[PDB]
Amino acid sequence: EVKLVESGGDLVKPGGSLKLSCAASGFTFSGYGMSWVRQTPDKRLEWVATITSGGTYTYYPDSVKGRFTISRDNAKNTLYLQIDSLKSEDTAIYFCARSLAGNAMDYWGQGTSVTVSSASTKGPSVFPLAPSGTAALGCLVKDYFPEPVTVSWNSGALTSGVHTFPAVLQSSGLYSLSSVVTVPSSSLGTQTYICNVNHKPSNTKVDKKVEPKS
Amino acid sequence: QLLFNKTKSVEFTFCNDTVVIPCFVTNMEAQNTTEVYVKWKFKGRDIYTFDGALNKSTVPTDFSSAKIEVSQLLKGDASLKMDKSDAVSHTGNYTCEVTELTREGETIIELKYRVVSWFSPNENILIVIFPIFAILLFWGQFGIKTLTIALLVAGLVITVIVIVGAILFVPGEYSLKNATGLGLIVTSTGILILLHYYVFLTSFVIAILVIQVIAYILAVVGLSLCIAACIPMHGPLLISGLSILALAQLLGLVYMKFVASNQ
Amino acid sequence: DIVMTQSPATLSVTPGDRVSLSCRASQTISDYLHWYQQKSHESPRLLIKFASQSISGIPSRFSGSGSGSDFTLSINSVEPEDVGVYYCQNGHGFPRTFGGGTKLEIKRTVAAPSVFIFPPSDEQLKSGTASVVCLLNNFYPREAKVQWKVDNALQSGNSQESVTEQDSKDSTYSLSSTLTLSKADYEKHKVYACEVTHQGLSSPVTKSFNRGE
Ligand SMILES: *[C@@H]1O[C@H](CO)[C@@H](O)[C@H](O)[C@H]1NC(C)=O
Ligand SMILES: *[C@@H]1O[C@H](CO)[C@@H](O)[C@H](O)[C@H]1NC(C)=O
Ligand SMILES: *[C@@H]1O[C@H](CO)[C@@H](O)[C@H](O)[C@H]1NC(C)=O
Ligand SMILES: *[C@@H]1O[C@H](CO)[C@@H](O)[C@H](O)[C@H]1NC(C)=O
Repeated sequence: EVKLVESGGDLVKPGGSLKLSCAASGFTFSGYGMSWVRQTPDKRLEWVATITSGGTYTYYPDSVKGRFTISRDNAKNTLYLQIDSLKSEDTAIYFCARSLAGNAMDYWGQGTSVTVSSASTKGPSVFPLAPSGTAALGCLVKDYFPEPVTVSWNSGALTSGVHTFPAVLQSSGLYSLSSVVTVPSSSLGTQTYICNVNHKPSNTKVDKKVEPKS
Repeated sequence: QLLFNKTKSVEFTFCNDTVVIPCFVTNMEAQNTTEVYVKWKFKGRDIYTFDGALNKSTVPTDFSSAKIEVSQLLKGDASLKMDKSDAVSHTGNYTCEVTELTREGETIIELKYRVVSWFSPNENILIVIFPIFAILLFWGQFGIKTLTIALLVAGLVITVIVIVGAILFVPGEYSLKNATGLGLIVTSTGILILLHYYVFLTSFVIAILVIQVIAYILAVVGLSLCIAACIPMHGPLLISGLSILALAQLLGLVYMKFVASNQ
Repeated sequence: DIVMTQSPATLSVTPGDRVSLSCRASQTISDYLHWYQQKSHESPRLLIKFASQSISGIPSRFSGSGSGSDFTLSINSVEPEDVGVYYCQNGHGFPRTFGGGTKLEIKRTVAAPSVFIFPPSDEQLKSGTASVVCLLNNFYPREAKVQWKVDNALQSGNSQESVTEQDSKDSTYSLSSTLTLSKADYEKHKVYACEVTHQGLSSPVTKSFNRGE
């Protein structure tokens, strides 16, 4: 079909700057208007930018005081948003979207996470939740900042029966999160269960062999 | 907010086969029809919609003929085209709504209709009275010259087919009723040319006759223009010929009024 | 700076039921009004454009209505898949404002939680901390109590709940409670207990264990 891909989200210091990229696929990129919409952690949606098919003309809300600059490389099938002088208020998920008239956005990307904190990133410690007809096992991704961490199972082979929890803000101002999965108890020993924690801002990838304890 | 080339109203006539309602966006910024949506409204109804994204033109059953030229849309041309039959039944205040990504605009144009059927009031009141005055005058020469049978034989018919010609012509909005009415008229005046040279010469007859012929074929080849299509801007020739034929007839009445008196 | 206001804020419907979501603009925007839905862990997808126009591959059960100021997204025969957040967005006026969002919860039959307990990893213990985890899996309704008992001495202020969003197949919830102690505290006691009370449990269910048994 159509597919849109944002990247470039990160933890940044306040006042810093990020350049977001959006890879368009499965249509005439240079044929359509494109837009940027962010989603605050309060889960509200805010249109931040819009470019014409031709890249000549751009549009923004007065909300973001001319800090965002949209562009598009029609050759590379890439839409761009330069976000400058970042503030805590800019922490959000950024979506690119294919725009029709009335700025009806009929395709959205998966999103990229921008976080703006005075805090520096601390990577998660990952611990096994060992199991003891159906067994349940998981991962304790503890003490990490900022958000979020992504958890696949067995490289993302294991999706059926997986509950990756909403992270919770602790007393320390670090995050804690568990990812669990219920599997047949028959399988253990005769099947490997690995827990793939990626925390991008701290360049932390743990691949935790989740094992019944000796 | 979009701005337009403001147009108060437009008038169309019976002969306006295809009707055009103007809508011009002066500050259009779009670079593909995908970005654009046009909605034409009449009397609170959506009567034409162009979705750029799908290029789906959609119209009601009451306006099945309506269109805009997609080609010109991105230039600012959102003007509406419809056939005569749809337009006639729907005269009012048309509204054009044009929408881009982040700017929109709309503007209002009143569609007005006027009837000036075939010829303009003054023109179609001339080419009826000159070839009635003309024959009325011939009757004077006929009455004075009598006090042939042939001349009176062909005399009653001429008055009849001018009276027929000049009421076949003047009703309606450019019929073949009118086309034939006027043809009967010019052919009536075209047998009058013969019935005026049916006296019996002086040096005064060969004049009035030759100039009557001149002005006559000027008035027939002066009509060969006009018979084709409504709003013919070729009226003066048709009127002028019939003028000289009226006046030639007038020379006729009075020069003979002089003879039948003075030996 | 037009304002888009949706109503209701939240919503609980029984599948196979019809539902109307309202959206109100602070000024006339004709039929220029769009509707999207967002299922948790997905991004928005367009349902309706220009008040009423359905999109390709949208279930036949959604359609939009209204014009001027007041609008209505109608779901005729809602499904447990339709759990999510619905946003209206004005196509006219500046800027392209979105609505506050309507959360649509699905109602179902009461379901008892599968309850599991996880003693701490020795790895973390050597690290100097012990975390005991308690899972309640696939239950309804969302509300559930959890108490932490250490040698039957009921614990307060050292636990943290987290609730999964509603499933879009089985319309259930899941819940983790993390009990956090130091290595020292943990090694001073024997019995570690999770006490689960939920609507669909005739008696509070306890999962417990003896330290390293
Ligand atoms: C608009 O998009 C189409 C997609 O097929 C493209 O081929 C066309 O040339 C583009 N631009 C214009 C102004 O038509
Ligand atoms: C009718 O024909 C005339 C010919 O010049 C034109 O100017 C007029 O705009 C046409 N259409 C309408 C809608 O009036
Ligand atoms: C869409 O566009 C093409 C040219 O771009 C046009 O010729 C075609 O008829 C349009 N499609 C429909 C369904 O009218
Ligand atoms: C259209 O509106 C104008 C004023 O905006 C008014 O004078 C006119 O009578 C209206 N209707 C028609 C049929 O022209």
